[PDB]
Amino acid sequence: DLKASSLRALKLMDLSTTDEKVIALCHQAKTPVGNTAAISVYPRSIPIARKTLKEQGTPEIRIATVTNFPHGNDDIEIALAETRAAIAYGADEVDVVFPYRALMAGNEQVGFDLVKACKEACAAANVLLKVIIETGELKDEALIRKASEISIKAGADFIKTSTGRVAVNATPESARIMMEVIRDMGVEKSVGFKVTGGVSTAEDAQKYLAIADELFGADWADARHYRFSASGLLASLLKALGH
Ligand SMILES: *C/C=C/c1ccc([N+](=O)[O-])cc1
Repeated sequence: DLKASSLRALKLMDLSTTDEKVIALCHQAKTPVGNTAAISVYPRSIPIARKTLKEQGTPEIRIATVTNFPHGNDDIEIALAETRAAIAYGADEVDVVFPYRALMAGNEQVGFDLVKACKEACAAANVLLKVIIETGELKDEALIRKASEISIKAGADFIKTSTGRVAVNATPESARIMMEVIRDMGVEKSVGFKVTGGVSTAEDAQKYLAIADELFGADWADARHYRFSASGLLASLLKALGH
């Protein structure tokens, strides 16, 4: 049932694209069939987004942002400072980029320490931390699993495929691998999964949700455990739903 999956996917979106653009994003998040789970903006845009969401009567739409982004550099102090600033701006959620090049160079420890430091900041402010591992740069299945594992161990609240800023973003395969790690680690209660990119259409979204359904059961993928972001996806979902 494409309509049923499209509605579910819509309510799982972190919708992402000046003040005019932020304000328009917020408006777009309030759709005729429901609200997206969140909007995603740069940290500096959080205050104006919060005001806009409030003014339009959608205060429960979450505000997510990005730090250590999009590079995934291995400077913990910079990543942490950015994350504290995101929090101070008013983020509900911070999507931090894992130091994936460092892991490809054999340094697992800095990924652990970077995620942990950011998680600690987030948790003290009741902010969720997503960790972007950049599956499209890691490429290798074992590296995708290791990055996922290190992120979970360090306290990620979500593991996320991609920044959306490299040539290769989510695929069904990388999504499967990452959700298999959640399952294999036994952390499906505490750790969500987010697809970024590779999900252009309603039909695509249905497939991604089906993976989660098959691994965890059909009730698992609520907004605390599953999110989507991709250019064009909202329009495709709305079209499936007749808008
Ligand atoms: C995973 C989040 C990616 C992303 C890209 C761009 C923006 N933005 O335009 O604010 C937010 C989040």
